[PDB]
Amino acid sequence: MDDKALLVEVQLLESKTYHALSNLPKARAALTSARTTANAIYCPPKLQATLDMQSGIIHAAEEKDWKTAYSYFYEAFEGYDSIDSPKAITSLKYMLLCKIMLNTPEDVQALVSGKLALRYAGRQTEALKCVAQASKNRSLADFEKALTDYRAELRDDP
Amino acid sequence: GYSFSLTTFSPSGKLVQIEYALAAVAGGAPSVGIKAANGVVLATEKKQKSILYDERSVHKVEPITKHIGLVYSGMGPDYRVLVHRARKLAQQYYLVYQEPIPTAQLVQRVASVMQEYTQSGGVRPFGVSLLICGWNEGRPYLFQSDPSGAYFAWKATAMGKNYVNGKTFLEKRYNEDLELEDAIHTAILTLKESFEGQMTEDNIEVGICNEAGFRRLTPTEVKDYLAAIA
Amino acid sequence: GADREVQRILLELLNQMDGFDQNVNVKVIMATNRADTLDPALLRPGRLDRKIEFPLPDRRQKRLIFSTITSKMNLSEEVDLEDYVARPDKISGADINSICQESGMLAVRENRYIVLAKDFEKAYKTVIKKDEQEHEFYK
Amino acid sequence: SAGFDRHITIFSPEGRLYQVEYAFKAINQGGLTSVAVRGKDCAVIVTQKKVPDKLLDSSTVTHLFKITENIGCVMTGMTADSRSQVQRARYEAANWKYKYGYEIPVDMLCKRIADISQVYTQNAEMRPLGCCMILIGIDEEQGPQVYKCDPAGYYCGFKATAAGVKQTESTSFLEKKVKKKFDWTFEQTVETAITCLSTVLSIDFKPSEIEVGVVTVENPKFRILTEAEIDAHLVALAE
Amino acid sequence: MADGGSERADGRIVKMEVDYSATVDQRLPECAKLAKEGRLQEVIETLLSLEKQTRTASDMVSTSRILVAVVKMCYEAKEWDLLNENIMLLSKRRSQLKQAVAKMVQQCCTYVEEITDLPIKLRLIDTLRMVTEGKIYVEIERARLTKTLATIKEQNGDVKEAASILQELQVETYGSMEKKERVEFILEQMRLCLAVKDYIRTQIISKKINTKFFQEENTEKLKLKYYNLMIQLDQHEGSYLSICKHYRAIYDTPCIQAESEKWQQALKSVVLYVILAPFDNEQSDLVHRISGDKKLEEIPKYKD
Amino acid sequence: RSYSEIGGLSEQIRELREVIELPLTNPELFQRVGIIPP
Repeated sequence: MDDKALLVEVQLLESKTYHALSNLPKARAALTSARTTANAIYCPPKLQATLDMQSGIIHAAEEKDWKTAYSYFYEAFEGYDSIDSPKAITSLKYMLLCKIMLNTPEDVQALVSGKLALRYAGRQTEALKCVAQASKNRSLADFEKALTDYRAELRDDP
Repeated sequence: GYSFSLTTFSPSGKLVQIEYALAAVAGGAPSVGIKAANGVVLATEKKQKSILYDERSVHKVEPITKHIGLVYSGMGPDYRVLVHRARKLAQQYYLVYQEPIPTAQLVQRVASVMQEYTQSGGVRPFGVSLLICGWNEGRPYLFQSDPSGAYFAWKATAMGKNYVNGKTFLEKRYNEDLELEDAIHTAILTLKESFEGQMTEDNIEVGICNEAGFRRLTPTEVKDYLAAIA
Repeated sequence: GADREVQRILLELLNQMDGFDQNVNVKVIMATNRADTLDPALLRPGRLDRKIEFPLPDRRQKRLIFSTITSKMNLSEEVDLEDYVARPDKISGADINSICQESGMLAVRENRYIVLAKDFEKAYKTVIKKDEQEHEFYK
Repeated sequence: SAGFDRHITIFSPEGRLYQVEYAFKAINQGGLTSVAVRGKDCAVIVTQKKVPDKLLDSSTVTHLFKITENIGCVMTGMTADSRSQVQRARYEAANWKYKYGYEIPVDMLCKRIADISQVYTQNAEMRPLGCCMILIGIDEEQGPQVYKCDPAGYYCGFKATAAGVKQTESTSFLEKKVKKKFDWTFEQTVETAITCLSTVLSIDFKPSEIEVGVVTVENPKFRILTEAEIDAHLVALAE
Repeated sequence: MADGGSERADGRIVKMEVDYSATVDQRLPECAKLAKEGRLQEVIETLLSLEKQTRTASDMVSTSRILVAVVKMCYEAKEWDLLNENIMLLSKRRSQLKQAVAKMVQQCCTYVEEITDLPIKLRLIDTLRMVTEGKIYVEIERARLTKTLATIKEQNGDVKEAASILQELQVETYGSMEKKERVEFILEQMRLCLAVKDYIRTQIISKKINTKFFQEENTEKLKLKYYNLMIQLDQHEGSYLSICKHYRAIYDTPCIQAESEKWQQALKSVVLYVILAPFDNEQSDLVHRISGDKKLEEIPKYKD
Repeated sequence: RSYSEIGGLSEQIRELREVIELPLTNPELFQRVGIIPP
């Protein structure tokens, strides 16, 4: 049929489940198919933001490139602004995580100083900030203490 | 070698000068026209080169009659010329038959006068293209006319600069059915698709064609629509 | 006469490109485009095969280009590139590099060692000039 | 491209009437400049007068014309063409007053001149008459009004404008001033205009070097300013 | 005219030393009428200069006869405003204005080091405002530098004082004719910035310091003495090697001076880097170079 | 095997100087700014 919106949604769900089961190439292919179908037809903003979030997650997981994953996360976050706080906060967390693992801890501060983040400032922001600092001083222990303090921070992703 | 005089034929195809006038039309201000279920909407970008210019001075959507709007793309002076001509024709028809000009007749008369300038001689053809609203007999109408003298009949279109993107977005979004307000939202969206710089109550002109007569929207209403997302 | 020489050149090129089995996987890249004058002879599978588009840097790409170019910069730490990234208007990569260069020159002009935000704003305004003449007709 | 489409008023690939384009360069050919401004309850025109030879009746050399008792005009570009356009404008104003029974609003007159120019550019066998025109007037319930034409047939209303060789710099300076918040009282308007012209030209002109013409709501009559009054304004501007 | 202006001034000096308030607006009209004339330009420039000298007399009477520096601002406004009518293409009468400003500064130094901080501050501010467009001829903005040096001395180089001096003399861009004294005053800029207690902004200024070249070996050695100062200005900012570089630079002077101690101090400075200088190839070469100096071994510390 | 032969050179001794010699002396300044000198 022609309900291309639902087709895109189911394509994204397929990609998410494939990644959860860890079949990366199949998740990537399903994501690309979803992107093509979305580009074919009209898409609301939440759908586009979710698709971009999934794309960024996949791009990070493959680990091949990070800047692209970072940008995809940023777009998903900006879109989720004002509409999906639950998704926006997670997107900000991924922003911080990708930036930290980009061996560029310093700029993390600027990100949490961004006006948009301030409204979303919360426990997770400081958790990521202290983790980034620990990485900055290059102490295995600093890292461990931070991990111990924020179990919830570690729960989401391996 | 040819493509200088509007008289001679190409050694194969068709006159060129008319095509060049069409090209001049293409490189003009964006314009958008949506035929809603119960009305028509016309929108156009109106940006001045600086803040000195007065935005309430010259308009780009004008009422030809109580129920026939009109927007243009391309050169301006030609737009003034043929808007004057169209008003004259509508009045002549009303005098003769004592009834408002049905839109299709106005469109074809305007097309005839427009093609009149493409005949031989030094008289260069119009470098503008026109979109006409209209709500006679109980159903909205939306026509397009061009220097060639042909007149189409769109359901929803966009002309001027970056018209390809507007057309793509239109066929993506507008399905068949909307009211005047949703049509307006779609139209302003389409303009934004290619519009440059932040849109304001003064950057763009919007007009509607209902069952109360064609009417241009005041800055307050267009600001209100510009607000509320979209 | 003297007009068919270019056609002779193009035909020689087509013959060499397709020609014979002298393959040695000698790849060819063409970066002159807006392909309407391109002969279908030198446009076909077996001929130049992969057609790849290079659109205007869009949103989520202007940010990547800005970050990449500004990587090595004094970075006053007060200019938010997000303002330009999310801002409207179409700007190509050459223009973005020019904007950064001119912001740096504006900063150095006032003996300012680290480029500051107003310098970036001035550079952005300067680089955006559109037609810059128009004639108030052609709309 | 250029080389064939450069002799007659016919279209070119990437539609471009080159002749009308050249008309504007002709306008600049005069070697003069002018600036108009619109105040709260007044409108002012300023131009620079250049008498090169003493053997010349300075009075007879002028660029401010009185189109009608209330509507004033300033011309720029080729002199003879400007005079012809001025005469046409006077004719049209008279005809309007005769036919419809009230003084022609400034905008309508500007529109008429623009239409004449357009019809000239469309059909061949008439030069585009390369002179640019600025009109100032007072419109009841609308306040002061400034309008500008061009040989191409395009026209528009302005809050402040320039014409001539230094058009771009003058308009940039005027925009800089206007984005600032001013009341623009009569004295303020004249000071602004003269300052803009001086700064663009960097001349600090003497009172015989420029002409000024102002129309005010209190006295809608378009009055050409006299040397004593302009000198007083200039010294006051110097403070 | 020349005779008219001369007689007017030389006769009305006595007539105006009695009147104080209404006196000024009697030469104001004749000053205006003289300025409006342009027959001679050069000679009328001299007449206007004489008129401005009489204005300076009005000013020193104002400082003395009546409240100190209470009407000088009015004089400056008058000679900035009435000027406009005859500064055609910003020329001529501006030259006369600065010719008068020469005497203005000649007396403003006396005002500054004679009168208290308030009137001199006001007078310096007014003359500076008068010379904002005035380029650095020999002292135009150097007057500003001297005034700010006075201020920093008075309040003892506040952080805002250091900022003011450094910005004022950074305004001294490549527009000062006197390169030599320009060097001599970028010296004071370096001194102030180093006194800022940063070593970082000190490095920033050290940029333009290095932009200066050949501060040494200059004729008559005065710049060389200035060289000493800048060579002396080099400090911890200069690494433990650079210190030996500039110490060797300064070591040229004491041998000329044959000083009993400070020359010994210079030799000790150029020899003591070694302990501060980490070992390397170039350090070895330069220690070999310095080694073997008879004047050096005179100190037992060399043997140690 | 004359500094000023055109009379008034303020325009010449100004932007031209500031864009000709400034990039000729201290490449460290610009490379630290990260901008290639004009």
